[PDB]
Amino acid sequence: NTVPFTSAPIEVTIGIDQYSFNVKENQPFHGIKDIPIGHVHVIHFQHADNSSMRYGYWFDCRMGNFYIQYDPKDGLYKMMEERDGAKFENIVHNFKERQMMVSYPKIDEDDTWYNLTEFVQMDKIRKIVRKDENQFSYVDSSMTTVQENELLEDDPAHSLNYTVINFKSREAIRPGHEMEDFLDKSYYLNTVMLQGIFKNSSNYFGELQFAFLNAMFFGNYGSSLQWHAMIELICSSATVPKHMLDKLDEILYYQIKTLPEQYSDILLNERVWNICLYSSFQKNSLHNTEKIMENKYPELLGKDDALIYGDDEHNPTIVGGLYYQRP
Amino acid sequence: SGVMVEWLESRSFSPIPFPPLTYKNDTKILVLALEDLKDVYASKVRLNASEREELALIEEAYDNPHDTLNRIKKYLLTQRVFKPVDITPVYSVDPLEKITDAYLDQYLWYEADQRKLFPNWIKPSDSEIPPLLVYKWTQGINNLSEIWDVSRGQSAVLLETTLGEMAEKIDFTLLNRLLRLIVDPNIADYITAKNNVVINFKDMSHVNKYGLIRGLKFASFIFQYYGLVIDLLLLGQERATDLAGPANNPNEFMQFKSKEVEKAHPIRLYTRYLDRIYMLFHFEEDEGEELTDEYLAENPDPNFENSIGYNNRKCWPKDSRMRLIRQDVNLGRAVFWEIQSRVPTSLTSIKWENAFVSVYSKNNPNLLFSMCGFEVRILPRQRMENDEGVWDLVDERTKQRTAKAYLKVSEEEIKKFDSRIRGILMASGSTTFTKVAAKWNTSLISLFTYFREAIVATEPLLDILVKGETRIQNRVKLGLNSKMPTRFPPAVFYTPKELGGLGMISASHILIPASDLSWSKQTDTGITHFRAGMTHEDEKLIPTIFRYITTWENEFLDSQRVWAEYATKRQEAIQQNRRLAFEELEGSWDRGIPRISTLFQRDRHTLAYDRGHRIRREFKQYSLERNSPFWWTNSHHDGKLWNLNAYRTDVIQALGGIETILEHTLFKGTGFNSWEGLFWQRTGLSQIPNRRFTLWWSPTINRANVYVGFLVQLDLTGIFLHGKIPTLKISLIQIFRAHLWQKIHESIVFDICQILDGELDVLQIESVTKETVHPRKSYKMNSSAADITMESVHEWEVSKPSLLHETNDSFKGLITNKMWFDVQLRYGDYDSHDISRYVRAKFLDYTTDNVSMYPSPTGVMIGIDLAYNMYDAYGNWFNGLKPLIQNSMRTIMKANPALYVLRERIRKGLQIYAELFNNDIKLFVDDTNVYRVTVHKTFEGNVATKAINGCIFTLNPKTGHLFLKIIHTSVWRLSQLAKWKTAEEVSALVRSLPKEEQPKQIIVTRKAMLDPLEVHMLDFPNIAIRPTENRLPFSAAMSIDKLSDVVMKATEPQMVLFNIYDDWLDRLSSYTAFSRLTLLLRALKTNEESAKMILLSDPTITIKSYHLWPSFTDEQWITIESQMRDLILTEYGRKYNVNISALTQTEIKDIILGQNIKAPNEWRKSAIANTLLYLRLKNIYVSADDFVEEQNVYVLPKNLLKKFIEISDVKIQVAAFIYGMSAKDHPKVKEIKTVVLVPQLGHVGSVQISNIPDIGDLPDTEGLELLGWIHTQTEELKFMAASEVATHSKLFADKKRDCIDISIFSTPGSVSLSAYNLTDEGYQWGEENKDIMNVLSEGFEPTFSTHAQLLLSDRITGNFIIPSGNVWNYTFMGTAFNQEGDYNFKYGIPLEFYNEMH
Repeated sequence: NTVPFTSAPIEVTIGIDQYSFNVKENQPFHGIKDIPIGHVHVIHFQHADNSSMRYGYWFDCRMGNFYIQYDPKDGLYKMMEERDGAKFENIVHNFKERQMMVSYPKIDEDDTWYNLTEFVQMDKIRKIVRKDENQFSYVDSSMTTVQENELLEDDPAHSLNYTVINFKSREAIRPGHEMEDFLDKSYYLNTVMLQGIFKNSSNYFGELQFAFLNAMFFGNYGSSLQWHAMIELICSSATVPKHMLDKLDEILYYQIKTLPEQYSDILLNERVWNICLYSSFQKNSLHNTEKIMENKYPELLGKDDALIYGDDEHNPTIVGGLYYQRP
Repeated sequence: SGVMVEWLESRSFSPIPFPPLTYKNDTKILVLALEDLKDVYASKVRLNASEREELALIEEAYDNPHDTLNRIKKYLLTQRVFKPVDITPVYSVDPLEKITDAYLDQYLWYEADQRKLFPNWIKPSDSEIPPLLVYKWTQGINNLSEIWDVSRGQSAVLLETTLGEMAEKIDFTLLNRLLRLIVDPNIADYITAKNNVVINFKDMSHVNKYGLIRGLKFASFIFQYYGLVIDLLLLGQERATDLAGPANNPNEFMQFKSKEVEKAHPIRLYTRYLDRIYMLFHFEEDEGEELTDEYLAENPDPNFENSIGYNNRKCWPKDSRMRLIRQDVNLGRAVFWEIQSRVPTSLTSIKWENAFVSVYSKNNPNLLFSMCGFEVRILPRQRMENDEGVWDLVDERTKQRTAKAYLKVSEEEIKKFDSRIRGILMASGSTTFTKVAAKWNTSLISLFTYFREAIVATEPLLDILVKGETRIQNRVKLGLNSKMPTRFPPAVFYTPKELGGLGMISASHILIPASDLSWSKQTDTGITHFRAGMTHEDEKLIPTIFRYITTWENEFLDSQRVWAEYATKRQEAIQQNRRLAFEELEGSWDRGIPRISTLFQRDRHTLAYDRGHRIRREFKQYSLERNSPFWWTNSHHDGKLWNLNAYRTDVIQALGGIETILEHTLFKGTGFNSWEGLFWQRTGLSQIPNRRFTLWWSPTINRANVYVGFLVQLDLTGIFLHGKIPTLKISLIQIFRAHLWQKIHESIVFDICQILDGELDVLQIESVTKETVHPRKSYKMNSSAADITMESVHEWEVSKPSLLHETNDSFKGLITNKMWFDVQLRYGDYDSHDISRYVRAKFLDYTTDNVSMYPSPTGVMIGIDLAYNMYDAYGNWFNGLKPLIQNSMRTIMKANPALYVLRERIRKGLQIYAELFNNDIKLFVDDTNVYRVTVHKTFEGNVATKAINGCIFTLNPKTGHLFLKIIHTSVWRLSQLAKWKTAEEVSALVRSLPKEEQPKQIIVTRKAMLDPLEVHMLDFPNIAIRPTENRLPFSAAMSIDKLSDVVMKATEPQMVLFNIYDDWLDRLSSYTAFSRLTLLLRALKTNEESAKMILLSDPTITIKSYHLWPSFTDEQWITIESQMRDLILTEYGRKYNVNISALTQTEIKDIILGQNIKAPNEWRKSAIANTLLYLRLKNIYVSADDFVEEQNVYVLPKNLLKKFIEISDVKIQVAAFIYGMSAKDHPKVKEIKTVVLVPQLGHVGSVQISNIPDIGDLPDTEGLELLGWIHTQTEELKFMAASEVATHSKLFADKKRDCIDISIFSTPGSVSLSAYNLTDEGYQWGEENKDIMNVLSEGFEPTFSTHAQLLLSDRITGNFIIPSGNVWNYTFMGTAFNQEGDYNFKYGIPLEFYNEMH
């Protein structure tokens, strides 16, 4: 399937799924073709200009015929749906036929985009990012989350309606179980979240994967927050469905693997990663993720330089003692 | 092989035994070995599995020292087959094996050192760090008699070469025979056995048939011993014996017994570092010519080419390197050819290629050599027929400079340094900027602390430093922007880490521009500025490392001075029967090599047994993959040899101080006014990730001066981006998310309107109109419009335009019915953030703007700089407007909710007491004493704890109430469970109060309470939980007896409540009441005992059942308060050695800079002070030693000690007798069944003690065996004092002799025990001496005492017999007392020192 571009007015780096390429100014680029049909996809832009944020559109090829057209008034590329199949079905071949359209590659050995999106569903995307008129979803670097806006009209479509996760909240902590529920988050995970909201492991994972991708592609603060929170919730729970645990190490591994170096200190949360990997209940269940993290980001995790120049809260208070020693 | 036998015989060497079962020093040797092994892991936080496994193994060993020694000796005795060794050259040996190897290594070095196995010439030596060796050697050459004379055609020759492949070719059968001469042969067999093992290079596994594996922990010992064989071959037995000196009395390095033997041989001097030999020869003319001929025979040089291939020192100018005169050249080869011949190619390979021979002569005025990475050139003062890195060589006889030594860094070490640097840049990543700068600093410091003055003289190394520094900076710049900056503020590189800088240390000429020295401040009154003014170069210069490191010469000269001073001070203290005191040497603490400080460290006693420590450290390169660059000094042995703290201070000053530095940063955008430092294994090695670093410095990095030609405006904001600076754009996008720019503008405008509506009548305002404005107007940075339009009851008389704080605008010239306001927002950089100059320019531009449409000519433009949190306004004014706006702007800047969000967002990006007495009802919660314990460290270490009642201390600071909840013992991952229990209880208290009385704040003394207490307080959203910075002494609440008593007695959970303030509020205000309270409490913390003397010391002024404190007058209160007030500081003076200083308070800050020393009869107070001596029991230290079944442990029971200290005194010694009967079936075991209080005379120093008591009449006296006496003392020592000894003869020399002395040390808070077994020679000496009152007396010697096993039990109780009279203390009745009396006895209850009668 194919996504035509009416034109390429301005110099821009274009990304589709895990791939990226540049288009110069008024180079004859008329879109992408041979897009594998099965997946949700994302097409994202950063202008070479440097005035622009990172922005992009999530879509499903099956739900429509989608095209990109630059908007001078807005000053950015916009996705649109061609309602009439024949007219749209017309635009290619002039562009395929005249070439001028680049081909999505044929997949690497790792089947990467699938591993990143395996649980992501467009209909779920469309409930997080609410713009009911369109069959595709626009996300950019500046979008806040419903959680953040509440804890403080703007367009409701400019808010990311992720599932609200708050570890010190009534929802998370049962009255009369304060210590138990805070130290072991299994009630919040299993009853409140998995059984109550997501209904499925697959839904929970899908949100987690979507949050990561928004965090990576757009450098969206709220998304990174959510992604880490969804990881933390599982790792900080002593009781987790077995099939989720198996799945998690793989999910995280591909995310970390695919992450380019430049976006790492922006995305990654030092505290959460060190907790999950080295002290959480499920630390052992992330063998592969730990290995790759240690390799790609050792400094974040404490791997090794000399002193140039030259507490007890977690221990009991000592009243007095009997001590045998030299002096 | 036999050169060694003749030598060892001539030395009468005593072979090292297999370690005895009861070896005296076993536990020390073992701990040193294990500590070495642990040290690898001290720095690192997360250890992978092998590391993690190996550590487990060490800890086992350490945990069971006795079993390990068994474990260890079994292997040495029996284990001859071993695991494979991995290499990478670094060798990894099995961890269980290493322990034995390391134990072996420590034992051998200690024993060899004791037995003087290694002569003075063998190096590296524990005596000196390498640079000091090089100094000693050059001096030593200087002092050779007639060395520099060349009157009679004499020559001096210095041969320097390597013993090639010494380690590699070792033969094991030879080695074993050789080891057997000096060691046990079970040990000789282990060692060689242990070298014969499989070596796994990763894939190949091969067997080590010959050659020494330098990775083995004891390889250093083999290497030096095998070296000695070669030394003997080079030197021959006689000359070796001359150098070493006689075995009974040996010769210090390079010293001789007489001038005559010094001149007896051509070989004046010899040294080996380790692989490298140095030999200094003297020849008279024939002795030289003669030798040259023998050589020229076998190797004749028909055509005079012997000059080609003659190694020379190219690093010196051609005049200062050796001159290739044919004779001198030939003599050189001759000494080489002679020396080469003395050593079999089997033992080593000696080659001309790797040797340097320097000849001093009538034609060569310079003597050259290279040692420990220094290149050295000696020029005698006579021959002087170039001011850098010079040592003055002083003749010891004449006290005058006879030569100069010149230093440079060797080419080979300059390349090493250059590679380190290139490697930093080279290393893979993705490396954080801070990390790169740390690596640079470590390389720099490592080089500078070692070479010091040699660097200044070495020009190529100076240039390499400069290139390196630039390269380091340039890597940071590329990380910041693909494009290289036009200019870059040195502040980002050289600002210290504490302030968010890279903390680079400079070795370059770095000029600080004047434009980087400007800063500003916004005050309530106005905006005020600093700009720099005139300075001399070097006020303009980034400080450099050079001047912060004392030269080796200065260190060495000063060391000679201070160590001589100590010897002298040591002389006199002994002369006055005194032990030398620390203070006496204070102010030479940080001088000398080793530092004088080393004498008074705690581990000093054990370090005594650490021998081979310099060679051991140098050898880590073979057994550890990553090692310290400070391998050449050891702080335990050497002390700290450099201090760079001053550099940090000087850089900050050079950069314009804190205010100027922070102006380059986003600090002002946080909203903080004041700086106090809180960015966020025990220690922090923390580094800033680049994201935060870049945001922090953005104002100085992201500006037009630094980057040009790529200016854009960031969407949805007024921010300008001067380049594609990684991570900055996103950081800012996140900070301004959800259209914050737009919202701030609208929110500020809204606030202004509301305030204006309040002032309609007072300012004659008809109406205030909020214009609705284009959505993006807040960030059109080229044009504007009115945000608020204003109108007029009648008319306004208005000024020409002036700034919001200009003060006499005059209103005459003008009149208009209509005023507007424009609110402008900007985000400034370092280059531009003058909001004042900005609003003026904007106002003037826009109002004459033919595209900006304002309603009228009149108006006021308000400006806020979002980055710098500053504001100002410019425009037309009418009476009473300006003060309204001023107050208004002032309030909105603090309170405005949108700005609050901006600040919070900024603080997150960066990863960032008067109040207390206000109306809000606030509480303090301390849980320090909630779960609390008592401790029983065994000698071994599975260290149990017992849990005793605790308390939640909740208090109303304003009003002094106290809700103490007693955490009964029933209740008990435990210390954590403490927190959740506390939180639960506090929230339960709070539930009980009705909302009127509920606190608006709860302050937790300790941070770990914050999370539990939030969680328990979710139902109370209005209550803030705040942590604190202060240290608050509530923990000391349990030094208050009324309190301690309630909790400790308490048999169940309860809430007991008090008023800690005790009605002071009656007169006093709350603020003060705290202040007493704090005072009262900190003191107790400081000395539970010194404090309580101050409140039981005047019994008549006393405390009612209602209150916890005496019922004091107000002045004496002012007096009582007065005394403590210093004491806090004394503890400060005593612990930090600071006498008096500037009056800055101490509740929140531990320390600050000095160091100027500016500015030039009913007492029977005791009987109190002895009331409080049960305190001293809270902590007991029993001195300990390794068990032996044959040497036997005595046991003491509790009560006996309980009273004993109960009846003891605080200044005067007290004594008794202990009766012991061995337990049945336990011949070795001894129990202290009875203690006998006896009539005595006691002195602080000494005592007079009554004679062995006859128990004979008193009943039940039967079956009991006396074991001894036990006595208190106020000075700790490791030995029985001279007075103790005198009293030991006096009653044991006969008949029994044997009975032990138990000495107790009483120092506030703790009691320290020790038992000694007196020697006969002791026994004899005292018997020579009576009436001793001193610890130290002429001829007194500590050796006399031995340790005897001691213990201490709850498991028994004992019985005490007093004199029948009931009197034991004759201090106040000296005349009544007769030492030689017959006295009778009875079962009874003893009586305190100050029982009324005594």
